Amino acid sequence: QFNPYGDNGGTILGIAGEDFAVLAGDTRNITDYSINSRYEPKVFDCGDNIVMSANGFAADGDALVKRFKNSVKWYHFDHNDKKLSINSAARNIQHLLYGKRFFPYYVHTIIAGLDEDGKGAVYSFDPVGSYEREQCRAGGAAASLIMPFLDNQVNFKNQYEPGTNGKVKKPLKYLSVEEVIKLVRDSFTSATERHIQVGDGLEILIVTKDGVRKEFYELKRD
Amino acid sequence: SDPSSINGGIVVAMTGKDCVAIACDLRLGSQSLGVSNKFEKIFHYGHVFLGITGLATDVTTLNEMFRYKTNLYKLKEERAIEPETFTQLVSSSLYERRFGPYFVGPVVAGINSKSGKPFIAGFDLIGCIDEAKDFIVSGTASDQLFGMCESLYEPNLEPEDLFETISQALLNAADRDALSGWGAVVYIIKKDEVVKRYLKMRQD
Amino acid sequence: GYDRALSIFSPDGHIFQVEYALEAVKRGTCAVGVKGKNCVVLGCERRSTLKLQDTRITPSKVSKIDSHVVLSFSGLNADSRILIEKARVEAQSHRLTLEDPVTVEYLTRYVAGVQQRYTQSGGVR
Amino acid sequence: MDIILGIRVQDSVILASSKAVTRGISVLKDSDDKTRQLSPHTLMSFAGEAGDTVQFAEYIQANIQLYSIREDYELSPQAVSSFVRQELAKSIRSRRPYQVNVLIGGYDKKKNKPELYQIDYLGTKVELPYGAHGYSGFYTFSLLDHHYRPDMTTEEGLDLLKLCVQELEKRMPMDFKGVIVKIVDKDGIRQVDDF
Amino acid sequence: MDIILGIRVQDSVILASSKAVTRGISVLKDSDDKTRQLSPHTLMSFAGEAGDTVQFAEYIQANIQLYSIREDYELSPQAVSSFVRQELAKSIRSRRPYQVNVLIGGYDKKKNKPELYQIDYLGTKVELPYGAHGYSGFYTFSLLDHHYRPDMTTEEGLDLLKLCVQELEKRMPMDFKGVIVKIVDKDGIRQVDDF
Amino acid sequence: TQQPIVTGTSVISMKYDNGVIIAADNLGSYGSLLRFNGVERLIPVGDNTVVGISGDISDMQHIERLLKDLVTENAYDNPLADAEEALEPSYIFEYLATVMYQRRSKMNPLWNAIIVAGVQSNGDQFLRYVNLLGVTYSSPTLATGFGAHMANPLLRKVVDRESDIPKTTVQVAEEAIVNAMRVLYYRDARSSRNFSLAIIDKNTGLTFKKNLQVENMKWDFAKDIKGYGTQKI
Amino acid sequence: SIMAVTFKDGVILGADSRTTTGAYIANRVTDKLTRVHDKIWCCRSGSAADTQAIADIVQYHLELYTSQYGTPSTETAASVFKELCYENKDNLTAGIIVAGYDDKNKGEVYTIPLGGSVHKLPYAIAVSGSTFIYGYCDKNFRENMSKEETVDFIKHSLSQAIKWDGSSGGVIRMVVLTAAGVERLIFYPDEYEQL
Amino acid sequence: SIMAVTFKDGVILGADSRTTTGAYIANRVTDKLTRVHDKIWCCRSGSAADTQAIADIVQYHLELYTSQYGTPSTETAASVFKELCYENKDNLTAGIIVAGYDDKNKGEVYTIPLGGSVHKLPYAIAVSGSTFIYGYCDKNFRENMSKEETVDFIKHSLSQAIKWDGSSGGVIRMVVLTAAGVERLIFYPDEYEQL
Amino acid sequence: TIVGVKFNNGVVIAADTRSTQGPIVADKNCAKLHRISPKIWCAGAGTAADTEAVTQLIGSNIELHSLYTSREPRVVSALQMLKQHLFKYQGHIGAYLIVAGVDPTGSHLFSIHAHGSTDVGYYLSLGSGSLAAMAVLESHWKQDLTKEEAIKLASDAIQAGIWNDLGSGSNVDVCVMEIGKDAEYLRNYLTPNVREEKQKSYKFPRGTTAVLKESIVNICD
Amino acid sequence: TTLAFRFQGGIIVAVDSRATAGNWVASQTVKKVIEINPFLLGTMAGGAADCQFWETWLGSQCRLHELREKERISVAAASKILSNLVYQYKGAGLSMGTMICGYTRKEGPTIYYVDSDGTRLKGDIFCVGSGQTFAYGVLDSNYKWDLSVEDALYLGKRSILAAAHRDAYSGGSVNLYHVTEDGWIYHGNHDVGELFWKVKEEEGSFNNVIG
Ligand SMILES: [Cl-]
Ligand SMILES: [Cl-]
Ligand SMILES: [Mg+2]
Ligand SMILES: [Mg+2]
Ligand SMILES: [Mg+2]
Repeated sequence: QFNPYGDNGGTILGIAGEDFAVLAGDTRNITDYSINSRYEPKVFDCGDNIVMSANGFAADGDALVKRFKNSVKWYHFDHNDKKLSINSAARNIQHLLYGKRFFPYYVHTIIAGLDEDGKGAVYSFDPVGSYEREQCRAGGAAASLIMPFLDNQVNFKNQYEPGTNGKVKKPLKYLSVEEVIKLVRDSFTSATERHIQVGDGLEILIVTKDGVRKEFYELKRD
Repeated sequence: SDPSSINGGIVVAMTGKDCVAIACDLRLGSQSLGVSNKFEKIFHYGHVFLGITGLATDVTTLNEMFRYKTNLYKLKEERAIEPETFTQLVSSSLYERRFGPYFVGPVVAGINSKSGKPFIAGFDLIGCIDEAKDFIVSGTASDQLFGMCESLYEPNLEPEDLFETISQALLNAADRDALSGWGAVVYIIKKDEVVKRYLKMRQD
Repeated sequence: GYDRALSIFSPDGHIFQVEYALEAVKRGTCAVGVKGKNCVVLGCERRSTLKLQDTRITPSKVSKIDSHVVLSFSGLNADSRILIEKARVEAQSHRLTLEDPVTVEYLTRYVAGVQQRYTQSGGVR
Repeated sequence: MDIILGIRVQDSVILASSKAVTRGISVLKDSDDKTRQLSPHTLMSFAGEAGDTVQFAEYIQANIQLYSIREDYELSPQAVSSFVRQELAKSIRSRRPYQVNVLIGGYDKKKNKPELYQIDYLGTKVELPYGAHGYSGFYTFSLLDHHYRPDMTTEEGLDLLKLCVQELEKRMPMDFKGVIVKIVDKDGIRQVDDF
Repeated sequence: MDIILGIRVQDSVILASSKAVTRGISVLKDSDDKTRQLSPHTLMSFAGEAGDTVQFAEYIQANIQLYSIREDYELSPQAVSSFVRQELAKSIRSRRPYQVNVLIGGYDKKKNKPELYQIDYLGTKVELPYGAHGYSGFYTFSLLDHHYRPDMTTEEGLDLLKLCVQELEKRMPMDFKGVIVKIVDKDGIRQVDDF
Repeated sequence: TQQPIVTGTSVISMKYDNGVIIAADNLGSYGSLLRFNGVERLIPVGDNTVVGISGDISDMQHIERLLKDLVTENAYDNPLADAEEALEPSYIFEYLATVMYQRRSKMNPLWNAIIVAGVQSNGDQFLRYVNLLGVTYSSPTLATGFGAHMANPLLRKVVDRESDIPKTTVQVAEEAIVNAMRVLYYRDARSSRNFSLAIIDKNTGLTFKKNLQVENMKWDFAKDIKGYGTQKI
Repeated sequence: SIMAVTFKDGVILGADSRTTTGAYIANRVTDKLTRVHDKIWCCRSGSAADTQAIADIVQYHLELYTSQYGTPSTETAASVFKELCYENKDNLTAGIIVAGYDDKNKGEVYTIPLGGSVHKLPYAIAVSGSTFIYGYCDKNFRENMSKEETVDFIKHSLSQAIKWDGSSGGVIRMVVLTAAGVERLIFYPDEYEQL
Repeated sequence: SIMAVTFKDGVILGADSRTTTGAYIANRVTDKLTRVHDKIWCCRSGSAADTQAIADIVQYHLELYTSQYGTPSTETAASVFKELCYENKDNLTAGIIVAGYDDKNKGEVYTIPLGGSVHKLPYAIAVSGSTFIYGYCDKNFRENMSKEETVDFIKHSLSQAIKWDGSSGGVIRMVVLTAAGVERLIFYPDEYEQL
Repeated sequence: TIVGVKFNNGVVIAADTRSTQGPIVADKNCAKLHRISPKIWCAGAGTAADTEAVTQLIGSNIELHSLYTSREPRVVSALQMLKQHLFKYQGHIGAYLIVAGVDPTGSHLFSIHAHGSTDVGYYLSLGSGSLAAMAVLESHWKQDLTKEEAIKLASDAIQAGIWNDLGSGSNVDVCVMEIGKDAEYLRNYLTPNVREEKQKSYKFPRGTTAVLKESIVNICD
Repeated sequence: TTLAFRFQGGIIVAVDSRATAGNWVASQTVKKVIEINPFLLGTMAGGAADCQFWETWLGSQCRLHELREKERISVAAASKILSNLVYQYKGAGLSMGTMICGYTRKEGPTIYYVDSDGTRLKGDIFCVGSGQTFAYGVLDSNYKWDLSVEDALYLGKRSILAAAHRDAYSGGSVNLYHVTEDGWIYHGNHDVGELFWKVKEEEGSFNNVIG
């Protein structure tokens, strides 16, 4: 019987700073034990300082990004070129996803940008459109490898203040863009070593008030 | 009805400078229900430490079995078994049940009393040996532990540092697994002393 | 289906079909409503040109919509039955979904809505 | 939704309906009333698939209340039961059938006679001196075939019902958390406050 | 065979076991004792597949009674629990496994300490201050986590058990027809006559 | 929902400095490996695009007609149909990609793997893949079915990354493709000796080669192989 | 595709060189012609594992037979093949053609198909999934043919089968069994394709 | 077994006369050669019901075509067959060979196999379960053959298919399409068996 | 990815060093090259426990056979013993092996399927990377290869698997068995996948982890 | 784990914040209380998307009622809008366990249980989710109608904590709400990690856990 779904592998990672946000993804596209492409981007500038990635089944991911980019275009037409706030984009994507509740998009969706106070924002969605704003989220094949590391190094979970008998927690604080990109690069090199579907290349899209900048880094090709 | 993920739990082992560390969570559950917060998964036969994740009845049974086999080894050989030899014994004993296997993920940790060389190894349920310089992981949060270990680990850590690394590797992995946690124990193993520390972690 | 726009605007900005409907009402037997301090009374005229009538079975001029609301009318008797039926159905529909009987204002607003819809729907007077 | 009983005595109909609502391994409620008043002298008890029961009961209630207003007349219990049967008989060859079983207890003011109707989810209607749905009938039908007498009073009928409930509380595996009892006579519908 | 509870207090172990035996839709018995005395200071409660439960319990009882005669010595609760676990651990890879879950409550006369062991049908043994098998744990463990205190007396432990049984009688779908309670202390095994 | 009856095997392609190469054998495989010959699985659309199709032949012939239909439609009321407003590989691919995905979403897929090989108006090489699930990806080397497993590894030795494309000549790329086709003949039971190869070059246009045969095959060593282990004769 | 043809001087055994897993050619230079004795050979079709296991056992039986009773008949070799195939038909998927030369009986051909039956024929041919053809150009085969004729006949027959198969392919291997001895022939695609 | 062969003067269509339900021959004198137009005929394989329904619809389309646009090409007839077979492939199991004669194009042969694809060939043969052979004696068939040659070629090919296939049997029917007109040939078993 | 390549005076076998459970890499440097006998080596694919166990059992029985016969063991003996064992278990022991060696008869290269079938070849490949490896072998293999040519061809075939197959990766292991010489086992012959320097050090300040209790474990008698 | 119970001081609503995919803990920061309007609250249990989407849609339907009737919707009416919606989708695979909790002058403090099978129940106490049994054990044992607001808030918090501990699929943090005549009041987010040890120390409970 025809199976309409497939797994194109890949893994994505969103991190929100004070006055910036990053959305990273590997550039490897796979089916089973074959490599389709060593460089197939799945992190996209959608306009209005919103970056998006729909990781999982590439066909459903391409379809959703295409439909959201189109949603941004028609928001401009219908509301006098008003800027689509990240919170408004997030609600719109819930409706796109829940629209196909009984034939879902097999993707884990992450969008990144700045909120209306200029502070770094990351929203993560399930396949059927439940979403929530977080300072930190990994998605796709190697999410289980990356996410506990981010809990430890971003949110300082299970770290206590030396000498305080484990009574005083290590204080939360915003990381610089330089410190965040280090954690992203180390997150992906680590995931590349231990997950066969992760490797080839890492593409990071950084979102500030100045706009959307790109950085590319090689990963192991085995 | 997947035996390896009914009771849940995790083991991780790491090598340092002239030392090894092995750690486990204390949870035993019946799927969603937490039953015991005092279920240790690390046993020692002389100076050789064995962690076992998987079906708890087989964890208990294999402990009782390897105690039996190492007790007889010591009486006949007139010396405590070494990690390298014990690894081969675990492998032999698991593959003997090839077509009716124990649903377990055992981890060997210890220092060779002669050479002083730190040693760790892991096995699948039918006894394929994974010998590793860096670290070994097992259990329901193995994916989580692989991610933590592969990023946190660096070679030739001192005992006091290695403790922090393995502790943080386990705690943060267990907190992202529903069937792991409810307390943790870390064994720091030097050539001729072994410290055992109970970690404070979230009880959910 | 029959689509023709029967209720349309005239050069002077009047809708004649709606205004000719008011003429049908003016022809109808008189109906009066007086509300007191702790009651409302509905008085209704019955033309006396009809003798040998069976007052037992003849449709009464005042209709219960629910146990607490009543509707009287002036105009085409046959037309009144369609509004009363729709109103009675909406009264039971409100109880079923809101778990409360209609307010008098709500039942009025519904009936008025039906009357309005028939002033800018094709094929209907 | 498990136990619904009915006894027709000389001058009234008695409906007993279990109070327990169980979802998974927890008893959510112990005071649930599995009955709707269709008209002042007609009561319907119901049991079956969750949601469907109340949705069906309220739908019937609305249609009978609509008929009462339109005709300024109370539909006979026989007429109400025939309407309810036809709705269930439509349901069974629907895309998604109503899985609801009902007892209709009514006093016919024209005949001055109490009437009890038993209709299953297929639309299988039957008029009975006493009735039940599901597993409750397994223990009460034979108990009633012995103790039931046609000229019984309401007090006699309540004592015979107590004997049925006691037998159910002894031999049935579930705790149905007792029964709400409602009497339907010439004066209308009243609830027995203590049982 | 459904509800088996155990609480280890300061100086004793309390086992509470449901009295109901249900086959199909009828409750065959309401006075069933789901326990066997293994030795004068060791009691085992059991629940699971019909037949297997009693057959397993009596088999264990015979083997411990045999050891007692042979050595003129009472095997420790730890030793009895280890023996029972090994029998269940054999069973699970048998042609037809015993589907039996057990609590072993004992007073160790050497240590002067009460001990409670929980073993499931797979041979999964655990030592606990309080334990249960099947769906019992889901309601009672939250209560015990909250009200249980390690230096409690037997009276305190019985009151805490009443609170568990009351919660089960409220939120459980089946009527388990109350519990038989047995205390295991230094003086041996006695049954609480009224609960 | 359907099951493919008669199918075409792997389509292989790669980019070189001045264009792209695409090739496909001329065989239609039946049910239990049974063979049939005479099937062209390379569809030239205009003089700047070749479409290589694998999978169900019936669905391939439907797609062939859509592409012929598309060219006709583009010419309608288009003075610049043979110039600026001529069909591009990117347009043809996106049409096909759209069709494949909406067919899979209606649960009535076209049981094919498609590679669109062409040169854009600005001279940029175009190579992209779409299949019955509507999954799309691009790479310096693209192959379908067996080709993905056996041809890609050989082609990736010539062009492992984007930076290798300018260094790769048409002589090198054609050799690599022709060698890869022989390997597929050796090891694929649904392959044939006869194949078609198409070159789209920005400078020299589209070159279409038909009735090509696999040559310089190694079989001589087979005489030395006797039995399955212990047999000496 | 495998066939064995009896001619004037003896018998010839021919086959293709292709082994497949799904559509992947595992071996393109397979030797499907197997020696069970000096002048008793067989063609293997079906499971590679099953045919090898059987061919190895038959070779053992004929080696032991030769030690005790001297050179065995082709009929004896066929009987041993059948016995293994028939008795283990449930667990086996092997189709075998047995060809041998005696100085008394000259060339003989026996086929053991999937059933585990034995048939003695002048020639035999199997294509696709161990499928023996009864006719296969009966007017194209005559009794007492020549070596070159026989080689030409088998070469043509197998080439046609490889043209329409996919299972069959690679080189054509032949073994000629005569009084003179054993000859091994091989035909590469470029020779046999142009026919 | 059905085949169509193009020759110098036109095209000849050939088929067997056997229809089977399981192993029972429902019709032993079946006419598998069907007229969709004066000089456009087809050979039917697969479902008898499906092929008849399709052949009847195609005949309707070509009759309507002829009324409006005059005599249709063999290619047009093939296209109509394909359209029905391709669009209804899910619900259909029909394999068709289309043979037609034009004064412009002479003899043409088109095959629509189970897929619903169209192929134009010099000749086509389908045997067993609508299985079309690709080579089928490629050196036995030459272009611009004589009528006697072509009748002999098809007679031999079909007779060999009937020898090994149980699905095929009875008489051999042929239809000769040329400028001269339509000729119907029949060959009885006694003639064609001795080949 | 495992390959066998025959040359003038011997045979060479090579393998990758990646072990996987599902999509996770369990071992980044595991050894898939097994010693059945000093000059008979085995490459294993499929169930890792099965390939190790079947290689050690036959290796043990071959050693005992060698002692009994007072002869260097033959590859055909290892082949015959392996195939009969694997056939007995009807593919339930998931071992796919390339068996190569030198013995008094000469140099031999064989493959064994889990169901008990064996083949003979000048070049062979097995595992998930077999098609990637076989493509390189079919492109570059020639008759009368030298040892240096054979090692290069074998390591190139493994490299094809490492890069293009997700099941294969890390380093390349080679074993060279030449007639009249000791078999040379080149563990980590190539290491083209070295982890790059980490951007940051995740060494924690001591006392970072909260500790409930400490105790000294007695491991002595 | 979600609970809502009625007492002298109004309604207490307490929920956990854990979301899981199989054994994977997806999030510990999920908001399982939708705020609908200042006198209406909705809990969330079952499919995260199903609850979040349809309860956000219920807030829109409730806003429209108040625009049209110039009056806040009754808990009864609001609960029936949601129950009537899910009944339309019955058999399609929607998974929802939820409580609509609010105060209106005409109804008083009201709690309605609504699920995806179409069940709509009015009650004083409800517990919904995988951890409902653990919550019920604590609530039922210490529930009094005449509980003080401070004690009621603690009991709700304590009951979620009990469920968070024993249930594998419940945890993260506790979110507390109090509903009165003046509307709902947020009583903060309590991380289970810190809360557990405080409760154990102060209450002297959780003796099963290694001190
Ligand atoms: Cl073979
Ligand atoms: Cl017919
Ligand atoms: Mg990798
Ligand atoms: Mg946890
Ligand atoms: Mg247990």
